[PDB]
Amino acid sequence: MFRWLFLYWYNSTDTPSAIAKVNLWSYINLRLFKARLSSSIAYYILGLNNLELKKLKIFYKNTYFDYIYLKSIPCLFLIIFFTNLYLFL
Amino acid sequence: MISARAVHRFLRNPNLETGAAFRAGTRFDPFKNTLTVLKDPQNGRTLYLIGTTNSSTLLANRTKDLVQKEKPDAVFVQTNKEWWNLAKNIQDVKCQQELNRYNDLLSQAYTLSLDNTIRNLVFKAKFYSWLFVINWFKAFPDDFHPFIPGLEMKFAIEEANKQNIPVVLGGLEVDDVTLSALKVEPRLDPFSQLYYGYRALHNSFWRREHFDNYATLDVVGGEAYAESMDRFRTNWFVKYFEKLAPYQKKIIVDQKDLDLFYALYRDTPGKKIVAVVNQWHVPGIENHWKSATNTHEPLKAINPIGDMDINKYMESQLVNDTLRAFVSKVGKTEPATWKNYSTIYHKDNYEAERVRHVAFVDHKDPHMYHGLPQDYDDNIKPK
Amino acid sequence: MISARAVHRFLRNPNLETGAAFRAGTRFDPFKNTLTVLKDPQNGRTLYLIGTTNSSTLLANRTKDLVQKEKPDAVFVQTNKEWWNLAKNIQDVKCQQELNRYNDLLSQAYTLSLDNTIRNLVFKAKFYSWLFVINWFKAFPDDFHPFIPGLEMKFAIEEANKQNIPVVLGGLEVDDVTLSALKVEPRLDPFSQLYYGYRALHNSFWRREHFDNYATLDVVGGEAYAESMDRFRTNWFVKYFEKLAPYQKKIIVDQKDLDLFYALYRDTPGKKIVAVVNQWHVPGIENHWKSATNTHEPLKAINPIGDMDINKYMESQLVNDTLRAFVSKVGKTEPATWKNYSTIYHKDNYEAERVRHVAFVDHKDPHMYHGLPQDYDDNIKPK
Amino acid sequence: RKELWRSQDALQEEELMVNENWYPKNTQYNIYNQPDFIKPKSGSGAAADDIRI
Amino acid sequence: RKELWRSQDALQEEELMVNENWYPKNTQYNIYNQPDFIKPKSGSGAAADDIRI
Amino acid sequence: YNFPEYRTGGVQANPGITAKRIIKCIGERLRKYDPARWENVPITFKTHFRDENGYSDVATSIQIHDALEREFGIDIKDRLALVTDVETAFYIVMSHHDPL
Amino acid sequence: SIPYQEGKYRPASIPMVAGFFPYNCYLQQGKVYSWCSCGISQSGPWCDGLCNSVVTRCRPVVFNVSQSGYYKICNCKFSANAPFCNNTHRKMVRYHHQTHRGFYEIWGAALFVLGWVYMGFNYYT
Amino acid sequence: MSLSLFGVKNNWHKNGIWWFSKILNKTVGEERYDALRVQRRIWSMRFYYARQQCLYELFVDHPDLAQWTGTYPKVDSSHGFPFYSTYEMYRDFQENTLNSDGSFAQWITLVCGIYVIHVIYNYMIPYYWVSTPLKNDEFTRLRMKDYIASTVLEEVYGISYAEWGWLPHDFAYNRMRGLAGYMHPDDPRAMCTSTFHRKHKYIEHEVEKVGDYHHMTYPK
Ligand SMILES: CCCCCCCCCCCCCCCCCC(=O)OC[C@H](COP(=O)([O-])OCC(O)COP(=O)([O-])OC[C@@H](COC(=O)CCCCCCCCCCCCCCCCC)OC(=O)CCCCCCCCCCCCCCCCC)OC(=O)CCCCCCCCCCCCCCCCC
Ligand SMILES: CCCCCCCCCCCCCCCCCC(=O)OC[C@H](COP(=O)([O-])OCC(O)COP(=O)([O-])OC[C@@H](COC(=O)CCCCCCCCCCCCCCCCC)OC(=O)CCCCCCCCCCCCCCCCC)OC(=O)CCCCCCCCCCCCCCCCC
Ligand SMILES: CCCCCCCCCCCCCCCCCC(=O)OC[C@H](COP(=O)([O-])OCC(O)COP(=O)([O-])OC[C@@H](COC(=O)CCCCCCCCCCCCCCCCC)OC(=O)CCCCCCCCCCCCCCCCC)OC(=O)CCCCCCCCCCCCCCCCC
Ligand SMILES: CCCCCCCCCCCCCCCCCC(=O)OC[C@H](COP(=O)([O-])OCC(O)COP(=O)([O-])OC[C@@H](COC(=O)CCCCCCCCCCCCCCCCC)OC(=O)CCCCCCCCCCCCCCCCC)OC(=O)CCCCCCCCCCCCCCCCC
Ligand SMILES: CCCCCCCCCCCCCCCCCC(=O)OC[C@H](COP(=O)([O-])OCC(O)COP(=O)([O-])OC[C@@H](COC(=O)CCCCCCCCCCCCCCCCC)OC(=O)CCCCCCCCCCCCCCCCC)OC(=O)CCCCCCCCCCCCCCCCC
Ligand SMILES: CCCCCCCCCCCCCCCCCC(=O)OC[C@H](COP(=O)([O-])OCC[N+](C)(C)C)OC(=O)CCCCCCCCCCCCCCCCC
Ligand SMILES: CCCCCCCCCCCCCCCCCC(=O)OC[C@H](COP(=O)([O-])OCC[N+](C)(C)C)OC(=O)CCCCCCCCCCCCCCCCC
Ligand code: FES
Ligand code: FES
Repeated sequence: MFRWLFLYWYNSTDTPSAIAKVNLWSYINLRLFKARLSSSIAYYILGLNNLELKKLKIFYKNTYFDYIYLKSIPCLFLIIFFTNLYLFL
Repeated sequence: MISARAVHRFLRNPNLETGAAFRAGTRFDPFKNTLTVLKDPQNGRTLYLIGTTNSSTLLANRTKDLVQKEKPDAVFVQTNKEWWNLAKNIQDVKCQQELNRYNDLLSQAYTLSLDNTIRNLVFKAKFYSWLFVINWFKAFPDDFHPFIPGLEMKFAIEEANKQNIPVVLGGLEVDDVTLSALKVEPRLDPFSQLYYGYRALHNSFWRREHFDNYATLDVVGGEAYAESMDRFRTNWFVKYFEKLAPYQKKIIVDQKDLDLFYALYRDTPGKKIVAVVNQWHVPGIENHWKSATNTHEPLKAINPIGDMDINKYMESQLVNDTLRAFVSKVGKTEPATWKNYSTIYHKDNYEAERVRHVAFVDHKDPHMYHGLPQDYDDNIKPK
Repeated sequence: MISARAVHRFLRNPNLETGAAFRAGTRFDPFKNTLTVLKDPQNGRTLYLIGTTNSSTLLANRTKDLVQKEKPDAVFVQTNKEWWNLAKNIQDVKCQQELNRYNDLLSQAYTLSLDNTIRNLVFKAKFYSWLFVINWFKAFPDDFHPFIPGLEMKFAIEEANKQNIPVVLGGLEVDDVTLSALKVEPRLDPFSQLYYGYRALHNSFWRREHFDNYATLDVVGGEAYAESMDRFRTNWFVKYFEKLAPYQKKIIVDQKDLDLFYALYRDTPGKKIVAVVNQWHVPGIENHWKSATNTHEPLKAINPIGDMDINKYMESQLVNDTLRAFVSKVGKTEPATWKNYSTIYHKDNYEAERVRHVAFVDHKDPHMYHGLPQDYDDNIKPK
Repeated sequence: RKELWRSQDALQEEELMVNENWYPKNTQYNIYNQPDFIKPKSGSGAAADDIRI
Repeated sequence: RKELWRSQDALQEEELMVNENWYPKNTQYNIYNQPDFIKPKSGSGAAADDIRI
Repeated sequence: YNFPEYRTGGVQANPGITAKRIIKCIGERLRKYDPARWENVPITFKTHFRDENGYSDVATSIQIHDALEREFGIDIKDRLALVTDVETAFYIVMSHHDPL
Repeated sequence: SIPYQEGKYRPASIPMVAGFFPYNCYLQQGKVYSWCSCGISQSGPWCDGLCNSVVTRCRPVVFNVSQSGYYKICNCKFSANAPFCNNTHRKMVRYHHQTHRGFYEIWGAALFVLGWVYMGFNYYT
Repeated sequence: MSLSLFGVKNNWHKNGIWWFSKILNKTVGEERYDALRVQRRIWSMRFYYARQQCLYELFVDHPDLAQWTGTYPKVDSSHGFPFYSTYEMYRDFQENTLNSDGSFAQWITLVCGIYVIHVIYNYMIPYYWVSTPLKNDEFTRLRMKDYIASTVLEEVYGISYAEWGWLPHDFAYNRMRGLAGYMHPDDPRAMCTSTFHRKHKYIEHEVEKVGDYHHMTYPK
């Protein structure tokens, strides 16, 4: 269970060389699912002493329809106002 | 001189990369968030300033117990005679939940007495439309009524009357003086108010903070939200009101807290004072009191460059230069790049542009070899 | 740090009530007005800066004698090779009027070499129209030609050649670099120049100064005017040029004197330098030299209120108060007015408004009797 | 209010003027020859449109 | 010129920043808690037509 | 008159001066853009312009980019990197070949 | 890079002639500009980095301007007042016309165009 | 103020990078122009960074779909460890485009597509409008649907520049021939065609004046 490749590969104790001593290979220890990065952008930039990872998160993914409708009310009111202005013009 | 100290600040730990379990701060503190103690050594006076949202029985009984214990020389309450009469007539109510049923009845304290002249009628129309719009933007529930005094102030007044202590009424949030100031202010219109209210949240930070505060209010409830009300949250609400209506916010907050400070400082009967006021006025009153008394907490000056590890940066640069020189001398060549660690901001990896630290003016420039392996001796030391 | 000292100042004795025979200054000083000596102790260098209007035989021979006596290590002259060739070809002339008879021939030094591209042709047109307009505004005669180098610079160059001293030519007032700067500057039009030049004299002070300077020029002549040229007059002329065309004034004066200072400070061969330059560039070069050398004359800070006799004012007020109290006690009455001396700025002599210094807050205010005879005892002393 | 109102800026300016070494500081030149004068930043841009006087 | 040109104001600002106690001074609040901070004059008139933000 | 230095890489040679200039310009731009958020907040080298959860504000970052580019006479490549903190601003300024 | 030679610029190697007339470019005050010396820059008069990829001792000229405005930046890369044009492109063109093969090329193009001119003149016969 | 319309400067170079842009900046005020420029940059970069976040999420979650779309691997391997879902780029969409190496091919394709769309609109869709006898205005509707197809400019335009191929005498002969051919009044093609009642621009040998004939139909 790792999020970062450097942390995952820094110290591996379940490598084939060590596992062959016991000759047991559990299915739950697949390298395919062993590590997986987050879904947010993360890029390295040169820091004072070494590369540092900066995360770029722009928008959330858990908004709900009540909030969206509350944010959209002004757009609907503006549409109605402009249409009424055209009709009265 | 002017003691221009931070006030109405809502940004918590701007120097910390908070997230997950590493929070910026704890907003939950029912007693400290609304209890403040101020001292005036010159006159030997003590003030217990309480910021009440009028929607917490816990805080109401805490204030009652504090008044009973302290036995103040005088009590100041931000209410009016009409509301006091209504509250005293109301009897046998001990919980804010029950008291909230009387909010509409107690809302009659907002007399807003004015004549029906032409100018006053136009002002009434504009003011009521703007009040409806601002209440729409507030979107507070019935449980949370910060501007309607309730159980806490009722208990304070009752205890003062029982102990025969002078009681000074400061008026509601919108009293006669505030209404006169609003009338003097001409910039008030429902349409412009709607425009500015829906244009105020101009940043994702502001939108997220607004959503967080209001979702917390809805989920937790009026009483729990009042208990968890924090200084930073109150400052954020003050700034949100500023953005919604700076001209009205000025009168309703800055001038109101200045008047309250005047009342509590210049015309206070006794030495011990217990003041109960709307919470968002506490920051301004506290700042004014501290500035007048010259009792501000001593804060050490912060150097804007004090948190930069210039030593670490220079040491890293020196180490990288030494490593490059050593590698170049070992390999009988020169460095491919002068970047300590590769980064993709400059497209040096796949473009002709390079990063080489070799600059000199003429053939006799002593700094000609700086950045090159020729600047180091056989022992890998600078020459 | 920036040495922001006074420069291009032309106002003489603003703190003196001058008039009639009590003048503000003495403009006539043939030698001091044009001879300046500067020193750089760090480099052990001496500079003799001369401001020449090129229209004074007296100053020309004075500069010749100064060069002969000093034997400078290097000489800088604000002229060009074409003018030097023309002057050296012109021989056996010892009079400034005689040389002025060649002024048209010497005007050929303004080569202003440029191609005839479309852009350069549009430039040439605008520049020559603006030059005609600015010459019209100058309205200088043939006798006074400050921008045409003449006998003084000719003698300086000839003496330098005789003594085998390096000679550095800085170009005419409008040389190649100045013309390039003017071309870069787009704000140049004869119509706008006329408008701004006839709208520049916006104050009676400016109009009177312009009239005085030009009437003096007309009455005395070119040579006498050059001899009487003063630092204040030169500063006034610089400011007048600024008002006429600030955008062109920048290039003509500030940038040119900065370049001249660069030449005289960074690329001067010897320790002793004799520089001959247009007079209006002397103030800027001197200011830059002094700022760079940290050799400004030590001035004493002047308090803005140091010349006010507050003691005299307070003593007069006290004496008048005592006299009023004494007179009131003698007459068994009160003063009619509290004005020390009657003045008609306030119409108190023939209107209801009075001047009485009696103010107090309440019946128990100790300042109730201040300003009244009741505040003094029988001995005429305050109580 | 019963007391004549003066802004906090005005009160601070009066307090500073009470000092015996007070002098105007929003000047481009050290006209008063004060040794502690610091050249204020010039509010002129590259276009230099406002230089005209 | 052969040397990269810098304004005299920029050079003065760099010289001031060389000081170890430098801090921005054109602020309406003493955010840096400097004991020598002086409240700058507020650039707002009676109309207060520029207070909206 | 003060003659500008002949050497070019002054900003790189004086990291402290560059950091102070970045702090000053960022503070001025933030106070002009969002006064209610940064008037009472000091700006230091460790300050970051992200919310408590780490999300960044593109408007604020672009305002900082404009302030930095105007101050240093350079052109920031927005698409390549985003300035979410003074550390990133310093990194970009130092990376740029010819800032002044 | 190299600084600005005050009218005394001699390119280290022979640069590519990017053009025969200058670029009228608006330069900002105080901004550092890296004029291209080799002459193959893909970013215009300013350095693009191709000097590092082409075999040449010509390095970009890093300069600054104390007053913003329009300047004629040299494109022939032979101006002694680099990075500023000094009408050396006209002399370059004149030398090209003076050369034997350059004369032939210029006048061959001229006569090719004169062919169109003559066809237009004689279109009606 | 001055006659420097084409030389107006700006305090900051980015507030108009051309002469006309600087003129507009001067006209509108540099403060408002700078504010608008900053706001436009903010909008563009907000959109760009939202798109980049979406692309990064797509690449990390569904690498095959990202490769199909042509998105580059959005993760950075500066730390030195290669990613576990890297793939070769499929750049056909972004290379066979009007903005890329296939610009000329896609220009030809766009021209052919527009021509085919016009051909469809004129010839294919209208064919299905009428498929049975019509009681009312059958001929009118048939001619309405046929006019758009039979009067296309490709085979109608050109007579206005007939001198490019028709010599004076040949021009007069072809003029009379065309008048005879298009004499039929019921011809929308003749209606849309350029008139034959004109003289050769270079030189006319037969007709001295246009409209001075001995027969309303024959040009001579
Ligand atoms: C029928 C007509 C009438 C009826 C209409 C309908 C009904 C009426 C109402 C309609 C409107 C409702 C509005 C509701 C409120 C707003 C939304 C809200 O609150 O939601 C909360 C929610 C949470 O936000 P938050 O986290 O709180 O804060 C957001 C931040 O502020 C940061 O966010 P932001 O604010 O910067 O928002 C970003 C926005 C910014 O917009 C702007 O441009 C700036 C804002 C507007 C500025 C003003 C505009 C101009 C104003 C007028 C000026 C003219 C002059 C006026 C003069 C007046 C005076 C005269 O830019 C975008 O839209 C970006 C698009 C997304 C990236 C595009 C990716 C394309 C490629 C596909 C990649 C992925 C593929 C996946 C796999 C499939 C394919 C293989 O908001 C968002 O989700 C914001 C981000 C939105 C973009 C991402 C999600 C979109 C889908 C992405 C997946 C891929 C598909 C992309 C499709 C689009 C392609 C272009
Ligand atoms: C002309 C033919 C008819 C049709 C047209 C009518 C005229 C045009 C109307 C156009 C609509 C816009 C009106 C704008 C002005 C509005 C002013 C306002 O709202 O302030 C109210 C003003 C403010 O009072 P408050 O703040 O509520 O405090 C009341 C307390 O009692 C505290 O009071 P207090 O006891 O302390 O003492 C103060 C009180 C003391 O007052 C009293 O209580 C006095 C009681 C009676 C004894 C004294 C009688 C002396 C009257 C002599 C009138 C001379 C003829 C002038 C004719 C001019 C027009 C041709 O005085 C006031 O407070 C000011 C009262 C000012 C008059 C209010 C009526 C305004 C409309 C009439 C026209 C005047 C406006 C300009 C028109 C021209 C330009 C458009 O007073 C009232 O509340 C008035 C209440 C009575 C309303 C009805 C008015 C009388 C009926 C006749 C007019 C309507 C026509 C009816 C018949 C035909 C069917 C429609
Ligand atoms: C003929 C075919 C068409 C024309 C072809 C082209 C022209 C050919 C002829 C001219 C060729 C030569 C061109 C000029 C070469 C350069 C000459 C030269 O050296 O002059 C520069 C001159 C040097 O003289 P200077 O040393 O002062 O000695 C003064 C002497 O008086 C000695 O003075 P000067 O003898 O040196 O006089 C200089 C004057 C020599 O040139 C001339 O005299 C001009 C000759 C040609 C024109 C003649 C016109 C005659 C008009 C009357 C006759 C009747 C006309 C009837 C017309 C009817 C139809 C309208 O220069 C100019 O003005 C050149 C103008 C060339 C353009 C001509 C066309 C102008 C058209 C204007 C149209 C009207 C305005 C626009 C429309 C308005 C209505 C809508 O000044 C400068 O070096 C300026 C330096 C820049 C800064 C100046 C700052 C001034 C303000 C501060 C003053 C205080 C200073 C500090 C205190 C004192 C010192 C410490
Ligand atoms: C309500 C309104 C409705 C309007 C509807 C539409 C109107 C009609 C459509 C108009 C289409 C406009 C096309 C041009 C776009 C310009 C883009 C632009 O403004 O970018 C800003 C761009 C850069 O802006 P910036 O960064 O601020 O830089 C400003 C600097 O000043 C930059 O200065 P610089 O010196 O650094 O560089 C400027 C210039 C400097 O160099 C040049 O001057 C280039 C050309 C000469 C070079 C060689 C000089 C040596 C001697 C040559 C001798 C032979 C010349 C004659 C050749 C044979 C005869 C043709 O260099 C070039 O531009 C190089 C171009 C070289 C190819 C030009 C060949 C043109 C052939 C066609 C000639 C037609 C003549 C017709 C008859 C004319 C008389 C009645 O600046 C310019 O382009 C400046 C000129 C702007 C012109 C505006 C448009 C005027 C109308 C042009 C019509 C062209 C003919 C008709 C075309 C077909 C459709 C009608
Ligand atoms: C009904 C028929 C109409 C036919 C005409 C065409 C259609 C109508 C056009 C209407 C035009 C309206 C006016 C526009 C100009 C407004 C003012 C202005 O700024 O221009 C003046 C012009 C502006 O100079 P600047 O902008 O400072 O120069 C660039 C800088 O030096 C900085 O240099 P840089 O190296 O940094 O370069 C910057 C670069 C950066 O920008 C660019 O890249 C520029 C690209 C576009 C260049 C212009 C393209 C052409 C289209 C614009 C309109 C001009 C057409 C000219 C050719 C017409 C041919 C038929 O721009 C340039 O290179 C600019 C070069 C072009 C110079 C302007 C030439 C035109 C002057 C105005 C008069 C035109 C009269 C036409 C006939 C009118 C008949 C009623 O300054 C003058 O030369 C002042 C005098 C102008 C002439 C009047 C005085 C004549 C002498 C007195 C005679 C007696 C009075 C008679 C009555 C009045 C007669 C007019
Ligand atoms: C009834 C009978 C009537 C008989 C009448 C007969 C009239 C004959 C008239 C002949 C005139 C020829 C003039 C040549 C002048 C050359 C000057 C010179 O040396 O150049 C120095 C100058 C200076 O040049 P430069 O010095 O910069 O470089 C060239 C130098 N060389 C050549 C040494 C390398 O040249 C020029 O600037 C150009 C001059 C004109 C060149 C004309 C070339 C014509 C080529 C024709 C090719 C064949 C087709 C001919 C027919 C069609 C023509 C359209
Ligand atoms: C971004 C710039 C936009 C510029 C504006 C123009 C382009 C707009 C977008 C493309 C569509 C253009 C359609 C034009 C014709 C519409 C009407 C029509 O089809 O009938 C007229 C004509 C047909 O005329 P007709 O013969 O049917 O005549 C009708 C009238 N009667 C019956 C009386 C004769 O259309 C054609 O002939 C089409 C021929 C195919 C090629 C068309 C090329 C158009 C020009 C080049 C466009 C390039 C766009 C590039 C975009 C991407 C790069 C920027
Ligand atoms: S000098 Fe031409 S690319 Fe660097
Ligand atoms: S382009 Fe004019 S000299 Fe090189």
